[PDB]
Amino acid sequence: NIINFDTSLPTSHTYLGADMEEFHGRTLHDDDSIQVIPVLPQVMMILVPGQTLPLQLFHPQEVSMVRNLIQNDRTFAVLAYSNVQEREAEFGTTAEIYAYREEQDFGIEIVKVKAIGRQRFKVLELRTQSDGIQQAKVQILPEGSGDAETLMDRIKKQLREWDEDSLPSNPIDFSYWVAANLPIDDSLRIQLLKIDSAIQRLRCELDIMNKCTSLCCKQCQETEITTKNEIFSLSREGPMAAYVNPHGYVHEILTVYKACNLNLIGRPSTEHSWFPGYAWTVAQCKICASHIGWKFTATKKDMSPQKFWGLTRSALIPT
Ligand SMILES: O=C1C[C@]2(CCN(S(=O)(=O)NC3CCN(CCNC(=O)c4cccc(-c5cn6cc(C(=O)NC7CCC7)ccc6n5)c4)CC3)C2)C(=O)N1
Ligand SMILES: [Zn+2]
Repeated sequence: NIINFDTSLPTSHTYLGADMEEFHGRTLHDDDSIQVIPVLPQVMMILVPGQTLPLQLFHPQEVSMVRNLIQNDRTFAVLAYSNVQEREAEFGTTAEIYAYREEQDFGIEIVKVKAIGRQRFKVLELRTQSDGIQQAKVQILPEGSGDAETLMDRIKKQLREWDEDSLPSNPIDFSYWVAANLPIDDSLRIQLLKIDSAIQRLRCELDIMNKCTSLCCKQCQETEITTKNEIFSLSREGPMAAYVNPHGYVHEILTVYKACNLNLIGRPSTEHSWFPGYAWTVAQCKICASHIGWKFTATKKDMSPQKFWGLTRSALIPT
């Protein structure tokens, strides 16, 4: 309930690298325009405009694609797969690289990037080259706003009950902040993205956060892991942010203060820690033993909070 922590520290993704080449030029595709944007193969998430996405690529094809993209408009396509295994996606969001680093070592050539969601699109064609790089023929969607600040002042009211402003004031920007930080599942995330007007998004987004109770283990159905009132915001991105592990896997985690039915595996560690100053420990379900997230404990008595949890969306479902 008290915070001694640079909340703007997790957004920097210091674990990735000390200093990376920043990029300031901004590409924004005109409304209803048809573009050919390449797709990163391993990324399997629902990206929201403004959501930051970190990446660590080791395959020579991914390195060759992003090395090429850096010299151009630095924009790749993140599809919102309707079925993950079937590669079936009809919508998606563009991602613009704003940070980049070329590290060798480990015998391989690596590229670490930090992208951010820009604009949604409707997929027209999804064609794969002979090498393997997937290219997407997409149609940029238009961004409608509207006059309904009462809806924003109602979202902000229930948001502050679960955690104690500094939120976006733009009705459009705030509509996507809510879409990226609410503990909703993928199917609901797509419904928010398919919505065109911010008024519909904000009016809809009000409808779910009243029907959202608690989060339970996916493999277990009825194992209450945390409630909608334990949400803690330790980052400027909010209570929901994406972080990449040493292997390159992106985890969309949620920061909560109290969690139940969780077993910690081993002793705390500070290696590659996503929250500088804290140590991590693998948290597992008590019954089914499926990985739920990580327990973060402070390494100093001067900082606060002393403990919190970061659980991934892929292991939890609302109930
Ligand atoms: O603050 C933060 C938070 C964290 C801290 C670190 N994480 S974590 O995501 O890395 N680890 C978590 C914990 C492990 N997983 C749950 C349990 N295991 C499983 O279910 C499971 C099932 C089947 C296969 C495997 C598996 C593990 N293997 C490791 C290697 C490898 O090369 N090992 C060497 C290099 C290190 C020695 C190779 C093959 C491989 N197969 C595992 C979930 C991921 C995030 C961070 O990075 N920063
Ligand atoms: Zn379980």
